[PDB]
Amino acid sequence: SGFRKMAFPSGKVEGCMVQVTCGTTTLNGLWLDDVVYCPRHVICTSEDMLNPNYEDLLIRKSNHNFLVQAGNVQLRVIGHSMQNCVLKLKVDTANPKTPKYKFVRIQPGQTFSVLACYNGSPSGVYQCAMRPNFTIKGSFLNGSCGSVGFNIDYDCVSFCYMHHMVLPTGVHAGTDLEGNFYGPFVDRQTAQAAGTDTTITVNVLAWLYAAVINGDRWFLNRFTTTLNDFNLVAMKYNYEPLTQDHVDILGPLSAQTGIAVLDMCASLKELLQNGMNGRTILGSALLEDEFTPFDVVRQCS
Amino acid sequence: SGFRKMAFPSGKVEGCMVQVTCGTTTLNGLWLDDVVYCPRHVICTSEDMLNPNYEDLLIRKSNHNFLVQAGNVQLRVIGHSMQNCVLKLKVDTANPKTPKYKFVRIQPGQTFSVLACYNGSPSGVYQCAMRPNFTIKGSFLNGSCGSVGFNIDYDCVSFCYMHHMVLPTGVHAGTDLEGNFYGPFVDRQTAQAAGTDTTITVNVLAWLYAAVINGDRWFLNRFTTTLNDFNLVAMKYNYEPLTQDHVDILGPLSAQTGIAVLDMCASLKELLQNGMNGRTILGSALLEDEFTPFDVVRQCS
Ligand SMILES: CC(C)(C)[C@H](NC(=O)C(F)(F)F)C(=O)N1C[C@H]2[C@@H]([C@H]1C(=O)N[C@H](C=N)C[C@@H]1CCNC1=O)C2(C)C
Ligand SMILES: CC(C)(C)[C@H](NC(=O)C(F)(F)F)C(=O)N1C[C@H]2[C@@H]([C@H]1C(=O)N[C@H](C=N)C[C@@H]1CCNC1=O)C2(C)C
Repeated sequence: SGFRKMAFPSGKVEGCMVQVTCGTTTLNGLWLDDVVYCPRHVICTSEDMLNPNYEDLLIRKSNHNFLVQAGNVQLRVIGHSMQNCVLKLKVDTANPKTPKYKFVRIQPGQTFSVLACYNGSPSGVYQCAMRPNFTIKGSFLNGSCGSVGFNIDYDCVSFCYMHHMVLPTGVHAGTDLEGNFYGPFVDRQTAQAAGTDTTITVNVLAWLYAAVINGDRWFLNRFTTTLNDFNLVAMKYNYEPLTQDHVDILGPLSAQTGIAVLDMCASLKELLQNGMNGRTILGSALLEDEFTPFDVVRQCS
Repeated sequence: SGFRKMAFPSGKVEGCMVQVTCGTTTLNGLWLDDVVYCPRHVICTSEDMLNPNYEDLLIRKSNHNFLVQAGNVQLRVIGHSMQNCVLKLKVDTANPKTPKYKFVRIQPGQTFSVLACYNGSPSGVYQCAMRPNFTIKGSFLNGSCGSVGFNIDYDCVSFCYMHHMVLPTGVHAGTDLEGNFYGPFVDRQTAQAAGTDTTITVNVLAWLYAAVINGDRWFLNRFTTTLNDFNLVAMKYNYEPLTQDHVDILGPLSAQTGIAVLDMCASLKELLQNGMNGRTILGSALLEDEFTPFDVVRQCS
């Protein structure tokens, strides 16, 4: 009953958050087994950000130039390397709170929980989504670098994101846990374009399905639409084109509500062209696109 | 950078979640020290909900009629009592994961994080607020009874809420950790009125202050307003009347943005009478009222 944008329980991730201090720069790290992961720009000063040569910058750094603080217990650094944009600091002591984990590169449109670490410690948790421009609309202040995005399958944590930078628009960019940036972004202080931020169409349909389950039906229309004609009005409104795969993913919601996928797309076409006229759907006046169909299925059962 | 409705890290609360099974009814409990707290309606069947005499119902129950499951370790019940609407089950083993905690009755308008326990285990976390009608707009399915609301001050957990029922409107009602319901609600299956759900005015002003800090200023107007004249247009739009205390709480945001409180109320008056004209503030077309001024201060520093 009721629909909320809830995140996974961050208990398994809080036990892996550490502080990495290189010189005067500090940020958060991920302590899994005997390796600490953090953005490689921790080794840069206020000047190096404009044009950093991370290879030349890391060469002048040694193992002892890294302060890894886990609450109060310091970790001895026995090795370091650079995998793309992530810094892998091998420590002596393995984390006893290491959960079952794996690394995964998340596709645009998929959601994940973010443990935002303000003021040098786990401070908040929220649910967000990977936008088509490979940016996220989150909440990151100074000291939030190293904040990780993750998903939890029963007992396994799927770490997928690590925050690095904020675009001049205010949106955020980051990498996966193997160092590769999501999008055409590079860890360097310079004006970078994000690109057109289209709307995840399959997530919007999943949110409309969640509205029917929760009682809101005013938007249910008396029309239908084909797949190509819906995509015609989709490109005009900066919506991603719907594919037959997206129809298959929305399978369980169509069978649970008795509303076919193409009928739901027909309704969505009317909301784009006519607006909501001030009305609300699930307490919002905007088509929400931060709910994957798997998130709706999880919460509605 | 960026504004999100983030919740506190639920790591300290997950270690206190247990399953309480009385007969065929199961729900979640709060294992603090050697006491387990849960809604007292766990002892009711499907029929007792219509007209329960909890005293007569609890008399026919003994210590062994309560299955307290903490993951896999069962807890031996050595005592039980009824404090208003909460069931205090004294167990033999004290919870080793018991954090520094205390109980607090939250005032309407204040926010707190909720660890929603779907399917018999901690499943999600979200931030919500106590509405003026003492209800909350959350996400609670069957088996969510026993889900707790809490706030975290550095190391101390302030447990303030426990979910019990859902109103026929879909909104949720609950009690504090001493058993007293928030509002005129009673644990009994019968049509109960929630009352007029006014808008927390001080929270809306705090959200507008957060919009100025984040760059959105289109709503900043060129007028001012007194306190009594703003309350005149406040009652018309189902907004709570602003008091001089509310002005004092908004102190830090006015001194940080250089915008006086009465000037911010002047802007808010224009949004109520003219709407947003389809525009957005912090990515929303509705005046958000689930951010206390302390939440904005926490996230904007
Ligand atoms: C806009 C800015 C000029 C700051 C820059 N932006 C671009 O370079 C862009 F234009 F490409 F975005 C940027 O983000 N950084 C500068 C530099 C990293 C990152 C950075 O130091 N960030 C802060 C470090 N703790 C955390 C931020 C600050 C506020 N809130 C946060 O979370 C790197 C790209 C290597
Ligand atoms: C609407 C209903 C008739 C169900 C009733 N409502 C009213 O009695 C009211 F009209 F007062 F609201 C109600 O909530 N309950 C019946 C009964 C308790 C509660 C209840 O058994 N709840 C479920 C138990 N696990 C969890 C719910 C179900 C869906 N999602 C949830 O979270 C008590 C008031 C003692």
